[PDB]
Amino acid sequence: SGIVQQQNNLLRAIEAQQHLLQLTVWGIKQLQARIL
Amino acid sequence: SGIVQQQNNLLRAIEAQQHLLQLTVWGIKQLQARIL
Amino acid sequence: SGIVQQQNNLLRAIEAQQHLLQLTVWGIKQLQARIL
Amino acid sequence: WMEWDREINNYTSLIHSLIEEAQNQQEKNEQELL
Amino acid sequence: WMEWDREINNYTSLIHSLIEEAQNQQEKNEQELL
Amino acid sequence: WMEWDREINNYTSLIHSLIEEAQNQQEKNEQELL
Repeated sequence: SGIVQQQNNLLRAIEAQQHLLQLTVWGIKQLQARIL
Repeated sequence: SGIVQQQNNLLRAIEAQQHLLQLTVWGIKQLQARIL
Repeated sequence: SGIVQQQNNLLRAIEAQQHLLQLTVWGIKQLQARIL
Repeated sequence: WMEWDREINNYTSLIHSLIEEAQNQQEKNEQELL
Repeated sequence: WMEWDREINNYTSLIHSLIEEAQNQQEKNEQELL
Repeated sequence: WMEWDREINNYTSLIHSLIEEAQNQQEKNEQELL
């Protein structure tokens, strides 16, 4: 049970880090366009 | 079996997020150099 | 045992990727301020 | 930057693929504990 | 950029939350192997 | 930016270390199911 539960916790952390990665990718393209 | 399989899936997601992180690090140094 | 051990390894990778994400977020705000 | 864009998109799809698959597996694993 | 900042902070707290919880679970799971 | 570079490199090596180790463990765990 504690293992299936840990995997939930890691899956959730991975998903939330994916959101953060799409936010930094966004931020970079905006700076890129402004720089152009 | 489903647990070893989930760990595969998370390891793979972590690896693919690592690629994305090296891509945003790259993008940032390029903007940094252009800004300099 | 090898499973609890893998989960350690992934948790640790997630934590270290979180550090990297806070570093790219930082880098982006610095470029943003310089751009402003 | 055009190659950058492309490798972003490729890895973003891989990732999305992998997360859906892990959500499905996560559900099965929770069921099969019972 | 103001919305960007805000979604960063929201996801950063979620993440931090999730990592603490996984450190606690990691400890329990290591104990319970014994 | 010079400190930024350095903390990037330190965490990037840690991560790479951790992923290799998890690929090895992943292999063992797949074997030992049998």
